[PDB]
Amino acid sequence: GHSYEKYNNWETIEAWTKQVTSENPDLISRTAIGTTFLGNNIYLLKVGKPGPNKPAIFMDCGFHAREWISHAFCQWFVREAVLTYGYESHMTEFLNKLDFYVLPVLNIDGYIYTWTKNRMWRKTRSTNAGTTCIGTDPNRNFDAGWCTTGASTDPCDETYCGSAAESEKETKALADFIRNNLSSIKAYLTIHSYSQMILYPYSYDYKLPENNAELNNLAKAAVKELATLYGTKYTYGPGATTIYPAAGGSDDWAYDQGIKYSFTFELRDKGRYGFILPESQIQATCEETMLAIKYVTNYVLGHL
Ligand SMILES: Nc1ncc(C[C@H](C[SeH])C(=O)O)cc1Cl
Ligand SMILES: C[As](C)(=O)[O-]
Ligand SMILES: [Zn+2]
Ligand SMILES: [Zn+2]
Ligand SMILES: [Zn+2]
Ligand SMILES: [Zn+2]
Ligand SMILES: [Zn+2]
Ligand SMILES: [Zn+2]
Repeated sequence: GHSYEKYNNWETIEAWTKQVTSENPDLISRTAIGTTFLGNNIYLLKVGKPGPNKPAIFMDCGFHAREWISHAFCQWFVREAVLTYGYESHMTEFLNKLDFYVLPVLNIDGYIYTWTKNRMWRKTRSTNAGTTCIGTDPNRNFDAGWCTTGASTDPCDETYCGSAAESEKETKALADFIRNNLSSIKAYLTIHSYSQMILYPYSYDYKLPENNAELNNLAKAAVKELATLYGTKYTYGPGATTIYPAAGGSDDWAYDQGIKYSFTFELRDKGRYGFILPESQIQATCEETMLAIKYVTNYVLGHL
């Protein structure tokens, strides 16, 4: 049984991607952008009413297997789109004028593993030459100062950068999709947990994006909007100085392709539950996070 207020296993999420598409054909289509190491289809939902030459926002969840609130959020975003389209002026305007690509779970193999074997798994489940240690950090696997800081060369480490940038099937598939849709994708949003932050480039070096001032102000206003609901306190800024320097992240990579609005969201909490955020917090976390995402979306829409 699928529920938006619980964590759902991969079989349930996959079935939900079919059913939500099936039930909302005027707003949702579903493709597979490739397959995982283990051969699972990486589903992608395109959310929006058809129209000509529509710009797009790309959002993924579930890079990191254990960050279950991420996967729940992408699902929540789709829930909102389908529930409030027609009733709420903003979301209606967004879906009429933009398309949202929502990739509910990037690292499916890892996610399955968190359900069957090890709740605290992070990485992919691919093999590494010369060791039995499994997996690559997908957010250290992009071609963005690849493997240079805040990433490990050791395949047994949690931030393992992999054998080469885009060595993972999942990261290759994501990058290929973005590269193939670059002239329409105006913003890239990647959802993680935890520590309550809105981060923007760069993380791979202590350097700042050309539109730093604009990103800073947007991130600040998004954090302010998020707090209006439950008072939840986020920090924000360039990744390297706001969370830690880390190379090979998808947001930095996306920004270096020319996607000017590129953010990583690190959802609740600040460590009390960490990755094991209880189900009772799914609704409040997603709701407040909707406010930030809708704020960013509205900004993007108003500054094309
Ligand atoms: N470019 C980036 N932008 C954000 C992050 C933070 C996440 C939080 Se889980 C991570 O460590 O991958 C990491 C990188 Cl490498
Ligand atoms: C606090 As963390 C390991 O999710 O960046
Ligand atoms: Zn209004
Ligand atoms: Zn993460
Ligand atoms: Zn995190
Ligand atoms: Zn970054
Ligand atoms: Zn709501
Ligand atoms: Zn303005």
